[PDB]
Amino acid sequence: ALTKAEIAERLYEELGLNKREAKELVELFFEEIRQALEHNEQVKLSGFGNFDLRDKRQRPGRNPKTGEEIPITARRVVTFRPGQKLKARVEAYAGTKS
DNA sequence: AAGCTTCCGACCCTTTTTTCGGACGATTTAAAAAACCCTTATAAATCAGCAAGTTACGAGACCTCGAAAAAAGAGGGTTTCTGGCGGGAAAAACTCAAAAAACGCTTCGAAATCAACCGGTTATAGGTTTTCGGAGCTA
Repeated sequence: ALTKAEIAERLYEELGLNKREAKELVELFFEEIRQALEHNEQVKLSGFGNFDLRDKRQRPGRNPKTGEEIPITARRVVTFRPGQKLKARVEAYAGTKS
């Protein structure tokens, strides 16, 4: 996978900023994004998809391997909407399903 | 013959060196004064241990003044440590702008989903061991 260690490496390589502080830079950006959504502060991005929080309603659930049914409680969960610029970048590649 | 300049003699005054005289000290010599010796039988001192009464010399204490040593106070200076202010460069906010990029309209039909539980994936927090950089060092 792509890893924030690999971001720290890329940031050293391409910008030249030392990896020690680069790792803290990425992890702080990755922490403040969490702080925003944790506060229910919708995070809104352009040139990139963005971060919404959806209040899901009561839904039927199951044990898929037994067929037992369990209710799914209403909940607020984060939902990220890819943008058309990102979709256009991602639409086609390689030759196998993902 | 006259004027200028330079020696020379006469003198005036004070300081520096030498000589002489006088005074004082020290030593020597002589003269004067105090003292020593020789005659004494009789009177007074010698002394033995201890008691009873007294004190001349020593010790303790304090004062007094003066001086000496130490401590403090003063002044001269140099070295350095810090603070304030001023100046140039970089950063980042501030101002100005375009071009994307998102959002909405607006989706009926296609995913997304959660739930519990198994096995499996793997990013990486954390720790462990080690090159690179710099310490300067030395002429």
